[PDB]
This record gives sequence, C-alpha cells and structure tokens, in this order.
Amino acid sequence: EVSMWDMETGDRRFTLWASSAPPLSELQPSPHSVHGIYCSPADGNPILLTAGSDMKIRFWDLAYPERSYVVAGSTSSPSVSYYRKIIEGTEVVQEIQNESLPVGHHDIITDVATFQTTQGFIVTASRDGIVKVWK
Amino acid sequence: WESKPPPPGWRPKGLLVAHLHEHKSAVNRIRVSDEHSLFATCSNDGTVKIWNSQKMEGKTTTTRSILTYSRIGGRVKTLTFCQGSHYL
Amino acid sequence: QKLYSRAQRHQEKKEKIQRHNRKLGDLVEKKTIDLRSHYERLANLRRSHILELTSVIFPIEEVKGDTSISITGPWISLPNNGDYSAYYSNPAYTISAALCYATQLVNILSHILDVNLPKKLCNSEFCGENLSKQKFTRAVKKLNANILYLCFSQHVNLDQLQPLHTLRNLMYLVSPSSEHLGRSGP
Amino acid sequence: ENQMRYAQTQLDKLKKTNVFNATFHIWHSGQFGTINNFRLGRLPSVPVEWNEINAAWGQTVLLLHALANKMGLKFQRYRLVPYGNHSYLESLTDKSKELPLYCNKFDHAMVAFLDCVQQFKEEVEKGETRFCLPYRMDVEKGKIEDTGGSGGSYSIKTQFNSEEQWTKALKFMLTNLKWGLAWVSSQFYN
Repeated sequence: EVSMWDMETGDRRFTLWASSAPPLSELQPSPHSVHGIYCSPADGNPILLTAGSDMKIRFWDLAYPERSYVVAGSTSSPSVSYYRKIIEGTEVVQEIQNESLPVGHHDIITDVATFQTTQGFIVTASRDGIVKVWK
Repeated sequence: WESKPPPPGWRPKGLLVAHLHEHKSAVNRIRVSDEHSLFATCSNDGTVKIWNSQKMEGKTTTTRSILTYSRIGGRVKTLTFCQGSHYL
Repeated sequence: QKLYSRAQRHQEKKEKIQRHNRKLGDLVEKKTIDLRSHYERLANLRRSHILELTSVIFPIEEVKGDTSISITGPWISLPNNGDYSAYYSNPAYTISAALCYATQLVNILSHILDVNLPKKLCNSEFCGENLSKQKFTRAVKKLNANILYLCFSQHVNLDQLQPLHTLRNLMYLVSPSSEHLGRSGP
Repeated sequence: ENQMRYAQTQLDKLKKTNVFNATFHIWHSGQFGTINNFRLGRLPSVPVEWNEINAAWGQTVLLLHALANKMGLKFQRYRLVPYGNHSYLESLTDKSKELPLYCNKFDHAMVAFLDCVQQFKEEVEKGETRFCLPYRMDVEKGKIEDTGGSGGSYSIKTQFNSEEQWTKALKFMLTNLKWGLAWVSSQFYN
C-alpha cells in the first residue's frame, strides 16, 4: 500500500493498487507492502522512492508509473506495468506485475538513502543488516 | 519533500557503489549527514556502523564502518543526525 | 464513557498485538535458525566443491611471500605473494596459467562461496590479455580488492595470510584446510 | 525468510549448475561450439576470435589433462600443457618435438587432440551402457564423425574444413566433452 490520506477525513485517498486485497480490502489479502518512502516534488506530481518490502526497489510514478523507470529488479517482468485511474475525485493507480547469484537484497529491506548532483548514489538495506549502496 | 525539486523525468538505473553485511543484527535506523558526505548505520545488535561516502566508496583497502560504537548496548534501532547540532 | 469504550477496544487490540508479537518473535527465531542452517549447508556444499576443484584442476600445494605454490600441474607453480611487480611487460607462463585459473576460480567461488565479484568480469580480463599497462594496474587493484573481500568474509586469521601473500592466502582459504571453510555473511 | 531464500536459491543453483557446469559453461548446439561462453568456428558471415580460439584450446588442454588425471585418458600424446593460449599437447612417452596448440604444428595439435579424444571416448564408453557414441572422432586422418547420422562432412584439416567443417568439429568436441564431463559430474557429485 502507498496511499495519500486527507487527514481532514483522516483516511488515505491515493493508490498504486498492487495486492491480492481489493482496494481498501477488509481482509487485505495481500500482506506485502512498501516503506521507506522518499518525497520530492517534480514531473507534475510528487516523485517518491520508497523501500518495497517485496524487495521491489521502488522508483514510483503517478502520471505514468508504468512509463517511467524504477530501481526494482525482477527482470522476468515485461515493460513496467502500473495502472492510472481517476476514482471518485482522485486519480487511482493499480500496480500490476509483468547460473547466477541473487543481486537483490535477501531480507526485509526498509531503509533508503541517496545523494547525487546530475549523478550520484543511493543506499539500501534489508531487515538483517544488508547494505546496498546504489549509484 | 526534497531541496531544489528536480525537473521531470526521474527514472532509476542499474548502478551501485558498495554492499555491506557488517551489522551482526538487523539494521532499522540510519542517519544521513547534511553538512558532510556521510551516513550512519546501526543494527539490532546494539551497535552502530558509521560509514563515510567519500571513504567507503572505494579506492581504499577496506570500506569498514568508520565509527563502530556499541557502548549503548541493547539493540540500536534508533538514530538521527541532529539538525545543525553537531550531535548524533 | 465514550472515550472509555474506545480505550477498552484499543486495549483488547493491544493484548492481541502482544500475543501476535510473541508469535512473530518465535517465528522470526525459527526463520533465523533456518537461515543459519541454509548458510551452513551452503558452507558445506562450497567446501565440497572447492575441495573437488582444487584436487582436479588446480592442486594448490606448497613447495617442500617468497615460497612457491604448485597447481594445475608442474607447468604451473607460483609463490605466495603474487608476481604483480613482474607484469610490466615458465615463471611468466606458470604465473599466467595460475592467474587465469585464479580469476576463473574467483568467479567459481563467487558462485559457490557466494562472494559476488565487485568486478564480476574477472576470469577473462584477468587471465588472457597482456594488459601490462595501466589496465594492468586497474585489474590488479580489482583482484587485490576482491581477495581482500574474500579474506575478510573468511577472516579466520588476517595476520596469518598477511598482505602480499596472494598464493599464500589463496591456498589457505581455498584449500579445504581452511579453518572456517564455507562461512558467509557479515 | 528472504535471506534463507537467497541462500537456498544459491545452493540450488550450484546443485543444478555443477562446478564443472560453470567451469566449462559449454553448449551442445548453436552458431558455434560454446564452452565458458566461447564461440567455436567462424563462417563466411559469422564473427569469432582466433585469440579466443587459442584461449579455448588451452582450456581444452587443461580439461583433458584434468579428465585424464582423473581417470585414464592419458595413453599417448597424454602430456598436455593446461596453460591456455599457445598450449602444448605431447605424449608422456614422447617429448622430442613440441606440438604447439597455436601458430603443421597447429594441425598436428588438432590431430593429437583427436587422438586423446578417442582415448577418452574409450574411457567414457567403458560404462556397461556404452557412452560417448553420438559421434566418433578420428585422430590420424582428421575425422569428426557423428553417430547421430548427420550427413555433414566434418574434417580436422586446416584447409577445406576451417569455417563450416571447423566450426562443426569444434562444436562436436564441445558436445562430446559435454557428455563426458556430464558423466564425470554425475559421478563426482555422488
């Protein structure tokens, strides 16, 4: 879940729906989530980098989430798939999915940190001590 | 929520600098320095690994945590870089 | 009274969350035990594969870092430190064969030892090309850094292998005689 | 759970791709013979590196030496230099004139390699159910013959066989060594 809440109503009204649970599902059939979000305004909407508990290195988009590029892995997935909708006065998004050594973290990643100036690096970690310093 | 909001078109790519597994236990608290080029690493082992981007990146024998202090004890899972307070 | 009803609900929620906390703690303990078991199984498998490889392709053995180590037949034998200083251009030939096998086995261990190469393209560039020039500098630097990473993840005794003991630490860790063979992690 | 998943996935990948599997990184079919991610045999419209050819030749010398030291396969022309490019293949009984696996000495190395390959096939075929007979390799006359009935004429000569026949014979050697090392890995893993 990555939602934006109107605290006046005090509930989240924003989505990138990717879960076995239906939107605001009572049982939430999907227990997976994403955290460690980083916020900055650009490209007509907020631009965020949040740690995807699914190990999905999340460079997230709203207007064209499928169109843009993100740091996540899972190369078996075709061109990025993200749904853009407008639902009851707000634009709703549904996120849909598309030898060697596992490069991606192998623990519950939570923390992200990046620095750059026209170029730079980012820091990643997992739920056990994994350190990932992305450029 | 970032200084100097960037122009549109931000997308990620497949590059990185270094990886570490020094933290004996889970790490769930880090602090990123503002005036300098360093970030803090702490682990559920009650120990904190200090890492400097300038040093840890490479061109050096080992990219070990510069400041590793465990006198705190317990599990260190809460850290912060004080805003212009010269304290952590 | 309204606030008290809300608080009683929140307190029942707290009790349930604490029960779930205990359950999740026991489960995380079991999961960590399983992860440690998987790491130990990887250690054992890596030890077996490395012993088999050392026996078959590269019998890395000491002579009987100046002392020489023999591997891949009599045509290939080299001392512990590693003649990096002599690469500016069988000693040359044996050293080159040893270094080719070294980069290959470096990737091999990266797979088995799970030590993914920060310069993954190791075997090819390291083994063949007569890159004595600055490219040799960069390659030797990458090789030394990777060997340092290997010795650190297998830092059973840093003072024993010591710096400038390429073949020395290579045989020590790689040979099944390693004190902590198969270990991986922090 | 995720860390154990990564660890067990690496372990399972190693189990599937045996040590020899990665070391050889060889293929049985394709535009050329592939071992350790190499291309064996060029064509009038196919690019390949002859320096990579010498590298793969040294790799073949090292692999044949390891196999022979593992079990037989070292009757004659059994003294091979497992060093790589400019490799040498000589008999343990004969060392008067070196046979360089690089540059009639190169074709001589090819013929001696065919001889050692037939010796190994004898070693490989020793199983109760005969093995290494999807094709047959001839040492002296330069014949790379497939028991699968393929009509393609493959020879080991440096002339009239260097592009199509050479590519085919290199890939055939790769696949035969693939079968032999597959048996070797099946044995060794146990």
